[PDB]
Amino acid sequence: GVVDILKGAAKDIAGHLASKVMN
Repeated sequence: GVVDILKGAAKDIAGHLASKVMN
């Protein structure tokens, strides 16, 4: 599943920004 973390880590950044906006 380590492969999911490498590509997911980046994609997570994009989804993270949305969080800040939601706050």
